Amino acid sequence: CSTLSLVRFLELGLSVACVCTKFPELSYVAEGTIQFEVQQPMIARDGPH
Amino acid sequence: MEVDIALPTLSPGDLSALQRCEGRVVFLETLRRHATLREVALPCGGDVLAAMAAYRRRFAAVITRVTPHRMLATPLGVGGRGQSLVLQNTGPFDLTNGDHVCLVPPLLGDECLRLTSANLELRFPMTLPLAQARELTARVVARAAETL
Repeated sequence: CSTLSLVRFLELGLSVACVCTKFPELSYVAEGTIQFEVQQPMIARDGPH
Repeated sequence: MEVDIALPTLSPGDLSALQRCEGRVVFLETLRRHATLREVALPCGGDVLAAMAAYRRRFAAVITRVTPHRMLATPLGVGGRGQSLVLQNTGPFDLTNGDHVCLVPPLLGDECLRLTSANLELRFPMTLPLAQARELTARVVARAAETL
């Protein structure tokens, strides 16, 4: 009898690629987003510009 | 709105003379706040008509405070009609009260400011009453039209 080889996703290498989330109400969502905001640094300049 | 004109290191014998320029107008090409002096520069005399035409594309600016570091100047007219200020009378004629003034390029190329500290000269124009600027412009355009 050939027993199956149970493999779980948490033990693989690709685990470190994506963060996973148990979201039980996913089928309930309309268009959902995420929001960002970044600030690029700026350097002073000795300039008539 | 006061524009800023920086300077290079000049001779102590020339800042004493340039400081005596506090009422002559300069002609800038753009109106950014900070600016240099090398940009505003004019050669010596020649082709009074060319300069007269250049006095319409570029807008004037009166200077009021000089410092061996920088130069504070006033954008003469772009948005203001009450900026009571002072400019010195570097014209040949004498201007009474209630006279509209006009900037005219200098004649003969005799009066300029050869700045040797940086090898560049600034030809500040002269201020005449309207009534005589009109006759001057008329005479010059007549003489120009004469030569075919």
